[PDB]
Amino acid sequence: GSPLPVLSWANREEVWKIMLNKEKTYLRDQHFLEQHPLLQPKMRAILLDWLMEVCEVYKLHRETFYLAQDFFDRYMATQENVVKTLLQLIGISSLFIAAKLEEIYPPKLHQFAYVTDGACSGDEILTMELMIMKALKWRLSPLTIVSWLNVYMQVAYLNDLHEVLLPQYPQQIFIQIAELLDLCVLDVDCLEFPYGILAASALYHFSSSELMQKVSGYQWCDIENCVKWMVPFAMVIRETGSSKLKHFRGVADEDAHNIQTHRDSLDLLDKARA
Amino acid sequence: MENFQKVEKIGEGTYGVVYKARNKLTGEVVALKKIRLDTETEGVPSTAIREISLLKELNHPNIVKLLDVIHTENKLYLVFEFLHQDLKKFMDASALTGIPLPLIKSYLFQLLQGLAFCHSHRVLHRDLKPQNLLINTEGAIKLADFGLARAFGVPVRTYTHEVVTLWYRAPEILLGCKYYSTAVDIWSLGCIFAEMVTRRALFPGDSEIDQLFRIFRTLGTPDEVVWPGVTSMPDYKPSFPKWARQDFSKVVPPLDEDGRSLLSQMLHYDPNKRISAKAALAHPFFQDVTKPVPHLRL
Ligand SMILES: C[C@@H](NC(=O)O[C@@H]1CC[C@H](c2cc(NC(=O)c3cnccn3)n[nH]2)C1)C1CC1
Repeated sequence: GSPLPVLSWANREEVWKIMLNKEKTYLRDQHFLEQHPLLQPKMRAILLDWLMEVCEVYKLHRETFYLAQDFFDRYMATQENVVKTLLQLIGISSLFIAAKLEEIYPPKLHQFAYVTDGACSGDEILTMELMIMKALKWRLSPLTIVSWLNVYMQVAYLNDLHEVLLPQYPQQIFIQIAELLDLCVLDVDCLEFPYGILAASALYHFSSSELMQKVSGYQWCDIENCVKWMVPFAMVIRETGSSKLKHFRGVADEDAHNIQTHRDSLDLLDKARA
Repeated sequence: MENFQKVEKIGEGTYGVVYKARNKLTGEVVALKKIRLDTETEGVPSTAIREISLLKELNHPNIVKLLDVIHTENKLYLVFEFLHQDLKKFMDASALTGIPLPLIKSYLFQLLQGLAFCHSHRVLHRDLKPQNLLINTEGAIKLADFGLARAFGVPVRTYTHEVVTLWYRAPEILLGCKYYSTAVDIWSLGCIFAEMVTRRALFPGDSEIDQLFRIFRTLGTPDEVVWPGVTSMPDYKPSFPKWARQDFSKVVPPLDEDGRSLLSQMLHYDPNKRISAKAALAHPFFQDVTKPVPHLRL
């Protein structure tokens, strides 16, 4: 079912169905690392975690990080036999493409080379960005994990005016649910579940099945498998508590929740799988 | 890149040049947007990455098709469907005789169909002007040049300010609104609608303040009743002169009653009240061009 209200600018069922049909064009494979026998699932987590730190340093949006994550996973599904030293180049080039797509004033190319501490030249990044975009058939507009959370938070706080395009919801609980998703995205097994299911399951853990279904459209049976998998990650966040909303220099406070943050999530990811 | 023979240069922008080309085997003509990557310090331009990814998911009869993306010799070739004229030159060629009213209606109907498709796919065009609307020899008109376009989220966040060419720029942009979405494209289309009718630009300003005052002199100086929140906008001033709204029988003399009504709703000041592309298609101005489909109520 569709959780969107009536839309003045289109058939609500049409918009939602385009969004749903989008997730059929955009395939993911939780086992794509079997195409690269020399890689481990932990290397992906360390790379993604590094990209998250890079985003916070340059105050890049959460959407930019998750585009880079999605570009990375989908590009790997098209490739074979990749080694450790090529990972930092593929990641940072994914982030380069992502920043150019999403930021009003993205960082320059040499800054993306600068953060690799010289392991990636600007010319290497430009070569890699073309390889990535060509191998992805220039399909560079997925509905990221975090984009679904954005939808779910609007619907949860829909007034009677039913205005769905002007953002309105507490920034504090948004960044708390994003924190659970940032952890789960480090585990490659998350790709078993569609991005919209992943975001709805994180929201459920911070509220209820009734709110989850109201704002996501999915029934409890659709997300039960995801929720049971997210179980260890959710409790790790609960044991340590949730983070506070930050202020960023030069960032309007009504956009402050949209900036990617970084925390020591790798040790918390290790405090699971048991 | 071998079967294509460049035939004529047709355009030039910041990141590339557009050529008409012709396949020597099939006789098929296309438009080539060439991007020399050797000159680009930031790699593939953001505007090119955006346009390609957007158009690969926007397949519609009233949107100029992206056919192929070819990378060769430090260059990037975007291969497009070819159309032989833009609406700007068609309006100038028609300036003495006028575009016939059934053709204005058909062109506007098609433009609203293409815009409605963009908006349902959560894409803003943000640069609708007659030079970006292409026509063929079979009565079709199509949206083109998506280099300034942007996908919007549900809900949106703050996007690039001061978008849209000046004459077609909505008043909420000129007044510095923090958020915007689909209403900016409808305003541009309403400006273009009136321009087809009068063969003159509706609001030909030479600065941001001159543009806003040209709008005010025609549609009246807006206030809180007609546009809630207008007096709280960053570029609003209490010192704006008070002009009275002009009768549309003088703004668009040739337009009949249904046309005047549709134009008024496309030029509503309040972006929340401005008619949507989908609703405009249902307007009685097109009641003869289209018939409604039955609607399930479930
Ligand atoms: C320069 C263009 N920039 C752009 O981005 O256009 C897209 C890429 C190329 C596509 C295209 C252009 C075209 N023909 C003409 O423009 C033309 C031909 N003869 C006379 C007058 N005009 N057919 N198809 C769409 C703007 C017109 C939109």
